[PDB]
Amino acid sequence: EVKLEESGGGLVKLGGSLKLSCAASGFTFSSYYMSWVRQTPEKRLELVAAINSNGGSTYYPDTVKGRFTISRDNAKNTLYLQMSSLKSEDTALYYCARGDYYGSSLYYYAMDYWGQGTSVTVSSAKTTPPSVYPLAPGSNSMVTLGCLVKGYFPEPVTVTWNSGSLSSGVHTFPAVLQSDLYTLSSSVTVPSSTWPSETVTCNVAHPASSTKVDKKIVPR
Amino acid sequence: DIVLNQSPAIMSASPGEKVTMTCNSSSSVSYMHWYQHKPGSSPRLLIYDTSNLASGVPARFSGSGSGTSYSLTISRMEAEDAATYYCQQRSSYPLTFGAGTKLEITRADAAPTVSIFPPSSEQLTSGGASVVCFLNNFYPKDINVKWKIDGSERQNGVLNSWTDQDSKDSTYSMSSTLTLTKDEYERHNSYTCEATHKTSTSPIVKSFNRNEC
Ligand SMILES: CC(C)(c1cc(I)c(O)c(I)c1)c1cc(I)c(O)c(I)c1
Repeated sequence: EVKLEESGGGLVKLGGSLKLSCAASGFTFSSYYMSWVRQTPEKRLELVAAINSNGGSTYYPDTVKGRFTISRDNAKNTLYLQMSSLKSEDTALYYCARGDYYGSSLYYYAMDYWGQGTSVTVSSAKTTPPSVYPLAPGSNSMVTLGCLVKGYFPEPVTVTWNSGSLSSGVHTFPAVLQSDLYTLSSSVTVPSSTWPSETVTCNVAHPASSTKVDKKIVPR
Repeated sequence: DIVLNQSPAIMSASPGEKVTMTCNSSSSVSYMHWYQHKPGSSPRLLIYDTSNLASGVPARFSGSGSGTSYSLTISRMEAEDAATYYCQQRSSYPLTFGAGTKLEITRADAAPTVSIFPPSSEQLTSGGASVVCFLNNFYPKDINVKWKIDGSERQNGVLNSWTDQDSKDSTYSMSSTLTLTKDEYERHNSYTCEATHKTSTSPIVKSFNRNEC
């Protein structure tokens, strides 16, 4: 059983700096080539850096070489990736996968085990707490409701209906970025007998701004 | 930098159907890799060295190709294989990945369920007004939604958003939000939402008025 866990991602302004981490578990960490791979918002994969067994040789693409530093601590089973002079194209989900074994008789240059990744955003936009708006029909046995989470930054954002007790019929649409602000919406479908005869609440949470709002869907 | 063009960008396949996706390179490469990426999970090594399957991979996946053209083949498609596949070259540094091919599941056509919502009283206090119109559960993905204010159409101020193919029914849900100003909202009466889909030759119309309720 193997495990890879990242940590350290967040929001930084243009030119800032960050230091990520990679928790190795379930294998001899001092025997494999470790590297970092990111995923641009447009769903593109790019190698950012790689390191060998010990802290010897390292590799950095030209698009990153000169400002990212990839170190490792075999004694502590940890992989690091210093990030400095972060530009806009640096925003992405950074992974840390495992490379070839130290002695494989021949290298494959493939990454067989990845991680869940740590999101990193590089922007001069100011953290804006979102505004939650209830979506109710204005005057079918099924009724659709929803709440509007407009104007917030940065990602991510979470939403649940009736404290997670409403899994079916829920739809959380990916946010849209326009003018340095995100906007998300989520709909829920329930039987007409349950609303407005009962209470349907929308649970929104914004870790970035550290805000959490509960909103009911009153008729009319 | 070695450009790896994956074609096509998106494509659908039905269970039991044969799926073949290519990945051509601008320069000759010695070998080619393949990874499977699914939302909610991390990337997964699928094929290494052209035609070598990784550990615990069903035999339906097969790799081929040499020179400047590598192909990934799936004997018979299944819902378990609906994801995005990336190819990686291993002949020159840095190691580059292709654009990616998105594979969706093909199911029976489904009509969308439209629902329009007027702006809430909370947003009208801040000088803003957003009209939302949901289109839930339909197939295929492509669908056109149109807005109308007092009959006239509006194309500026709309923000659409689709959802990844659902794992249960394998349908697509799409949202549309038309944002305006409080003054401009309180300046008209009829707010309509039209939905034109493959299963809907004529548009599904949902609307409301400010002079009701
Ligand atoms: C990025 C690359 C190609 C590499 C790493 C180091 I450090 C170098 O000094 C050189 I030149 C090249 C590499 C990535 C992976 I992933 C591996 O498993 C192996 I072996 C090498």
